[PDB]
Amino acid sequence: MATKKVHIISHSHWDREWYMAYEQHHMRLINLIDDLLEVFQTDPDFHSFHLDGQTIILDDYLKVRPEREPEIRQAIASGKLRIGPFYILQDDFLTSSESNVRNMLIGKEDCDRWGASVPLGYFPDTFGNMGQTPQLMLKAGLQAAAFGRGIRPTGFNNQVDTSEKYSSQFSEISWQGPDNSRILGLLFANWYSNGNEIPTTEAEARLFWDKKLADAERFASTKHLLMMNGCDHQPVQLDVTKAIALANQLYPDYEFVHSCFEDYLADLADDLPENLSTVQGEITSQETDGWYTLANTASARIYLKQANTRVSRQLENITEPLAAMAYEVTSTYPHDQLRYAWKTLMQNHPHDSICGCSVDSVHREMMTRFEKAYEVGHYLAKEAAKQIADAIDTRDFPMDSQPFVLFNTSGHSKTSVAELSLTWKKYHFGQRFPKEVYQEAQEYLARLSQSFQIIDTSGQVRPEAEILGTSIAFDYDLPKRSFREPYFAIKVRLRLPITLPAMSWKTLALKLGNETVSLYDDSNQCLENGFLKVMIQTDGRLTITDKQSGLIYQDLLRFEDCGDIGNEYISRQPNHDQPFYADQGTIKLNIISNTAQVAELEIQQTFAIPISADKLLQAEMEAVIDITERQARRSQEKAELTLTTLIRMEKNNPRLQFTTRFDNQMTNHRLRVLFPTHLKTDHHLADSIFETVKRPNHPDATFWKNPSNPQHQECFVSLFDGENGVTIGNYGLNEYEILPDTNTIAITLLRSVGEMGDWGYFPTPEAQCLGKHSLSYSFESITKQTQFASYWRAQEGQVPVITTQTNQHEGTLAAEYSYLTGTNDQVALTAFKRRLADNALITRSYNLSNDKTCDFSLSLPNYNAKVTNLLEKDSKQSTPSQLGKAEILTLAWKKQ
Amino acid sequence: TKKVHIISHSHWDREWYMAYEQHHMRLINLIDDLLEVFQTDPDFHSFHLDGQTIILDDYLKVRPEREPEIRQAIASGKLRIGPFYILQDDFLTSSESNVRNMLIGKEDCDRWGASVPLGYFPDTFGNMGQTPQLMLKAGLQAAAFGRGIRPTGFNNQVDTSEKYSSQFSEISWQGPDNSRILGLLFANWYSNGNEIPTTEAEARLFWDKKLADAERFASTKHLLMMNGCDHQPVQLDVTKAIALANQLYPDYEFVHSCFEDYLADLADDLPENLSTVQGEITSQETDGWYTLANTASARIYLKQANTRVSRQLENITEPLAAMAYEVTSTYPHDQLRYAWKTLMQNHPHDSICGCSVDSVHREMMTRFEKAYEVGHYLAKEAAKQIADAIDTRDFPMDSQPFVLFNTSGHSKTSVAELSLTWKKYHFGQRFPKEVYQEAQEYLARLSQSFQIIDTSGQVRPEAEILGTSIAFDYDLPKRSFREPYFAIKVRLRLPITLPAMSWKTLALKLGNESETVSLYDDSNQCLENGFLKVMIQTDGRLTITDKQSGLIYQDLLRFEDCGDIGNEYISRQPNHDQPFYADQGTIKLNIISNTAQVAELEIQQTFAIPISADKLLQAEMEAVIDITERQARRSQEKAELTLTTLIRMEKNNPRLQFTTRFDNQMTNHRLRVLFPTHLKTDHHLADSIFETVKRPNHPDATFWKNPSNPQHQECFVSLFDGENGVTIGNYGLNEYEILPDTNTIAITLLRSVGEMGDWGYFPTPEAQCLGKHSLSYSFESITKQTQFASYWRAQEGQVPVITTQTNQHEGTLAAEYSYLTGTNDQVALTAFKRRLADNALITRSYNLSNDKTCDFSLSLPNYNAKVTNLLEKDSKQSTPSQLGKAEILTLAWKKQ
Ligand SMILES: O[C@H]1[C@H]2[C@H](O)CCCN2C[C@H]1O
Ligand SMILES: O[C@H]1[C@H]2[C@H](O)CCCN2C[C@H]1O
Ligand SMILES: [Zn+2]
Ligand SMILES: [Zn+2]
Repeated sequence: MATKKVHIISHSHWDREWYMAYEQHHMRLINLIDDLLEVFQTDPDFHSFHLDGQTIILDDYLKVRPEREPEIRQAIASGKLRIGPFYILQDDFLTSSESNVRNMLIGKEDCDRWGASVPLGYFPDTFGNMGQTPQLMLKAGLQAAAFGRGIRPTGFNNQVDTSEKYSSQFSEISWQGPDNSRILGLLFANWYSNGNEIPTTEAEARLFWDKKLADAERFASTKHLLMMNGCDHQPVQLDVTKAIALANQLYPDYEFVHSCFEDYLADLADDLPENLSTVQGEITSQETDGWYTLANTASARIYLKQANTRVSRQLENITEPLAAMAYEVTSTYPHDQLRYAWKTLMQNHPHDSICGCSVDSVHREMMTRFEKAYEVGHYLAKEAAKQIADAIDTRDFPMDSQPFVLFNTSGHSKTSVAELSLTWKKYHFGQRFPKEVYQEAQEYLARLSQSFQIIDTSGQVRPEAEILGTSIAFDYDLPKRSFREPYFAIKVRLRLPITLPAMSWKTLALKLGNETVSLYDDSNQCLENGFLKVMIQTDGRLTITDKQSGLIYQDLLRFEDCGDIGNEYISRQPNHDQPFYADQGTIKLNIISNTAQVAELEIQQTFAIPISADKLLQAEMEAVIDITERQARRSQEKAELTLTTLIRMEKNNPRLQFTTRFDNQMTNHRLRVLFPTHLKTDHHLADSIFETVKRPNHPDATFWKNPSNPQHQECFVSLFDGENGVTIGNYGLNEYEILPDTNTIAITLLRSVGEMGDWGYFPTPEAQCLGKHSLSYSFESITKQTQFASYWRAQEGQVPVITTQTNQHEGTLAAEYSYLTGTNDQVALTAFKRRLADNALITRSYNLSNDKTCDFSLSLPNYNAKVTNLLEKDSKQSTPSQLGKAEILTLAWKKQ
Repeated sequence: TKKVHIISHSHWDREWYMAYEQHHMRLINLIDDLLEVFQTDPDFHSFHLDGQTIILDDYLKVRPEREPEIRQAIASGKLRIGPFYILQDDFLTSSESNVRNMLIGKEDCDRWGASVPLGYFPDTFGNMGQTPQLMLKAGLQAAAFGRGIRPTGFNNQVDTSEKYSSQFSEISWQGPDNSRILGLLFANWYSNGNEIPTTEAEARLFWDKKLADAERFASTKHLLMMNGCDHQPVQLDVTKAIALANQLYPDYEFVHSCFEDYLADLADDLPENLSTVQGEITSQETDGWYTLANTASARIYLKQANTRVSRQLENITEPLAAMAYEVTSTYPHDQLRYAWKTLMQNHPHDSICGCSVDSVHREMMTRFEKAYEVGHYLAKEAAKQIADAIDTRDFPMDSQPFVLFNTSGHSKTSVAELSLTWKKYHFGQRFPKEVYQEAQEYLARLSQSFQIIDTSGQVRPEAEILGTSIAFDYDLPKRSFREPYFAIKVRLRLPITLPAMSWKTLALKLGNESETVSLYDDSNQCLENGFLKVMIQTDGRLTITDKQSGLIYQDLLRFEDCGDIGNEYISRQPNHDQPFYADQGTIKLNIISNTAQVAELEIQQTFAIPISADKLLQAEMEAVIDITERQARRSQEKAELTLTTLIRMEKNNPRLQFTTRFDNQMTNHRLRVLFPTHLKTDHHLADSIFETVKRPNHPDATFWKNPSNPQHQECFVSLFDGENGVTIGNYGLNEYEILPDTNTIAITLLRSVGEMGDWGYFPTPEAQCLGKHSLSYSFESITKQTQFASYWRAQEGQVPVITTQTNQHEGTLAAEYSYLTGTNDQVALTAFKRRLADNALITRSYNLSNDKTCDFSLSLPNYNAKVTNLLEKDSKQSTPSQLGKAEILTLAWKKQ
């Protein structure tokens, strides 16, 4: 008799931490799971509960109630708890590429431990969805994803629009990625609360269902209607069975059933039509007014994004590759510790956490977690490096010298001027008064008449090296098999120009021995190497001439300070807000260093800016006035802000490095650095999750009302006209904007606000980011031939050369070694790790281009590869010789 | 003829000179090595795991799949665990904390299936006088410890004059209640047997000394060789070393042993000839430089935080949940265990002492916040659960009921500071601005005055309405979605006396709108109530007259700033250091409030102090110069420091409250507040662990070389001449000193230093405690008749009145109820909780006097008591009617 099937999926959308401290949310999670296990006993008809796609919920429950593991396990075995397949619900754009994979890796592992998994990608609330979601789902064994933002459902009764890229006829779509992967897209057309708090009395039930059924039927491509029975931190509906029974009694034409996503997916498999509308690539709310995309979360609490970048690089690009190589020597690899580090890092990856859009105490807690994960990574990295160095045959170095090993742990050649600190001698305390040992060390340094030099395996001096100084520093060793050993160390501080092949080490040595145009021209205020001529203008901005293309760019590196009367989600400049520019202040130049190899120049600007917003903003936040209606302005009172930017140019390096430093003592404002390119193109390229995504330089004027168009980036953003362009790299600076009049790249360096935003008034004075800041970003001028290299440089430039010391000894390893070969500028390396099951060396690479294929020729000598999925499960598929556009390739290498 | 017990161990400081995770990873290596050596060397007897069960939790957080292996190793005796959870600082943790360490430790040990029957205090900086009672009433007949007892040979005659010298390495330790335990002194430190050699020449050199070192103090033929040290790796070849020792010494029987076997052998052979040590062991008979007592003022913010969480759990969360159980039949055991483990992760000595590096203490702050929020959530729940079940129908429907709780063990008299929600204007589906405008209109229209009423509808005239406002707030219902609203808030102060562990229900209502002499006289500059006349001098110091005894104290409340060129363990005032005094600067008075019930007055002093230490300090720290040799001095450059002290006097309160506020921007200094008493007495009384310990006002002139004598306190310190005295209360201000020439009580408010100290140079810039501070402390003038009341006042004053609102409803509970009776001034209440096994209500009380017995009449209506030990296990013993001197009594109450 019934022609519709109404699926009721009981769920709770459980943001780990948000408007309250984690523990406040945590204790309410205990109540939820408690109510669930109790209801599973009292009401046998209660079908299942969907645990928000995140396995961390189970961990968080057991941390309080570990003795309830068997009851949890049984509930999962019978299907009453529906778990996974992710560990946390991330922000896509603000976590690293690898982090998006490791969320699935760890989630799957947790699911395997429990014995079940929901086969649905879960992005119910994500502030924009990465373009690579289809490939990431498929290659993690998932055929569908559910999401809530950025697609406007148009009626079935209205004719479709082909001009509108981000509209869909039905609540079900076909999502295609840049690599041509396709998945089922499941859109919460009526939000994930459409079936929240179903009534149990007739009159209320009728009013509820008359609306809800019509709202669902309007968008559904099939007879299966999706009713989501929950909301944010919603307690479980304990009388849902009775509510379903009433619904069935009132609407004989509708089959109301307590359901789960797996069953809903299976019913859609039978009845889904062939005319589903297609969505292409990233979904970032392009076709909206642009005021509620929440993209400004990218610049909320930038210090968080910086910490996240620090730890992500540490785990992905230092610790894992080092431990991956050390395995060849130790036959062991720290899986448990790495899992502990990744879990700790990813507790910062739920969207309200990483987005910086929670309360003050939440973000203070994240900082602790960042520190904890980093320390673990850092311990493991130092261990791996010593293990490798200890196995190197270092006997080409005379007894008078102190060997040390440098590592490039990135996937392309690394050319830099390495900044090093080496221990030359150790003066052990033993049983003596430390002051007397200190005096010995001082006396040694005073007797010293020789100069330090660096030598290679063939006894040749590296004349390019520069010794900066010697000093005495307390230090200590912590042996594996005995007590701590304190000592005063003679330390030699030096810089070393070096080019290290991809995934390589080279051993050199420090010794005593006997013992070119500077990059900066002092009379001309000019930095110049083989690639660039950088003139420092009297106002402090830069005129950069590319010495190979010939193109001149004036007025680069402009600092802009604007009011911000918004919140942690959304930036708003006040009415008739005029920018303050640092170049209009007082400018001082300072040479930090200047040689033929490296020059470091400081540009200091002092300019007065408003100290805060005026007294009106406080009244406007307290009353929860929408940010678009606010009449508050910047205060009339001003204070001097001093910006120092250190410019590092290196001799053989096309990438120009900047570090901008200041003490922020001002509230409700935003600081950006600007690079006007004036390049002739209507699009730009941005570093996204496993892709260089093409975006228009103008937002869509049909829909867009926000004067601003902030966008997300990982390591770089770029403009290219077909022959020439500019790549701006960053480190934890995830918000950029393109200013279309001039094609200016604007990088957000600081955003200070005083409140969370969203549903209420939640004061967050710490969101003002008072205190010292230091932001790193770079400029590179590009041609067709260097475009891709500029991309990997911005990526791998985030990772320092690693250094470790060891003595003269026999070893099984060569002094100079490349772990891999066959690198392509167009192929990025993001993972170099080992697999838990059998210790296979897992690599992951992706095509830096969305347009065209390239040759793939990655090779690890002594190893054979086979293709795996993102979760490191072998597939039958054979190793490709080429990457498809936007292909992500994961490989397991086994020692031959 | 001699038996040498080799106990392998590692002294594992959870976090110290490195970040926790750095130590954590090395712990994984320790346990890995142990499990491995259990498999490869069958002769390896056991390993003593530093007396702390947290080690096992920490290991399993990284390697959870190794739980079976751990359990097997524990079952066979190869791992010796517990009996504590952590190794605390005795003095710097709460009284209850010292019990809970054993409670949780026991629970952990019971779960694992074995326990070492030895209290473990290997490195504690001072041992609490109540150690024997605490050990016996926890099922322990012995404690091991390392500090504060000087062993004199059996060759030298035993000196009766020296309280803290022992003839042997074994003592009888006698508590203030006459409890005796076996004291096991590490006479040669817990490293005496570290790194035993495996070669003949080294072994003989080693054992000739070590055996003679032990034989010199051993009362029996049993020699204690502790095979380990701080963070010592396990000695993998110890079996070999023990076999070599046996081949070399036919006269000696070297065995790989454990503490249990060692104690069992001791019980046989111990002579009745052992020295007795009485009370606390704090290194009273040393030079006084290496007591490490100044750990009490290292990073005072930590101690404040610890106090906040300690009061939250002990005196708010548990007392409310214990009562709420009557209604819900449930009590949050798991949540509380989680709260306590989190809190106690901050209780290892190097943690709470603030003698670690900066990152360790940043992590502690997160842990404090986490523990606090769990407790705070549970308290608000319990209060709500109770209030929701009170019969509140006696109040009119146009009124707003609220319940006030006193959760302390005595009568609480204060002026409660309250903020009540009068009306809720819910957001519903409207724009917040419209709803806000409604709330503003209500207040604009409002013509009546707010009043407080009791059950009989009678107005409380002493209540003062301070003001009304609009504030965003929200409710989080148990069974539905969040509910935002704008609340009309009434801010008011309410004088009230609540009996011990009781509640009272009042109500807020509107109604129609004397004869009051204000507490402060603006002409006299005088604060005056029934108890004290407080004259503020022109220099800002205080002249307080006790209106009862007639005694006058001049020049009270002096602020003294001194140099500190020491470290986190030890304070050192530079050579010829001349203190700067706030009264010698610029003084300002500001009235904050002044009524018949309450007066709040602010004394502001602005004075110039040195901004730092001179440049020589840096050199001295770097070279690791001992603090007693440092020639560093305060800098010549000074800055202005502004202290604001808020004095609060209440009409019926004899205790005068102070809150000193300032922004610390100067380094290497100490700030104290002094109370000169000039009382004729040679001893003082300090709040210690379950005791009011008697201490001399003078350090021991025979031994003491340190110009200072800093001591530890919990909630108060007091001077009494036999008829009159002074009690100074504090909140997290755990360091005090008595200045003997004037009998001045000095409370340390700030101690700022730049390094950790101990075995090397570890810079700790955050130990300078830069930023905003707020320190709370109290003054009471006492007589014989009010002495003990001042102690529980200072204890219970740390705990606020709890407030919770509820609507008009029927209910099982009375509107006004006392949960206990039979309170006595001499009897403190420290625990009011429930017991896991059967939800029996657990009370703990102690005698506030070490001298005299007192009547004990504690009674819980509807309940019957039986005596338990500290760990809540029933004994056959019957409920005493008197408390013995310094007795701690734990009771379990069941409903009748
Ligand atoms: O994550 C929370 C919130 C985001 O912070 C902003 C948009 C709405 N979301 C609902 C909550 O789950
Ligand atoms: O706790 C460490 C340290 C203390 O912090 C101070 C002196 C004794 N040391 C032993 C170590 O374990
Ligand atoms: Zn969310
Ligand atoms: Zn220690």
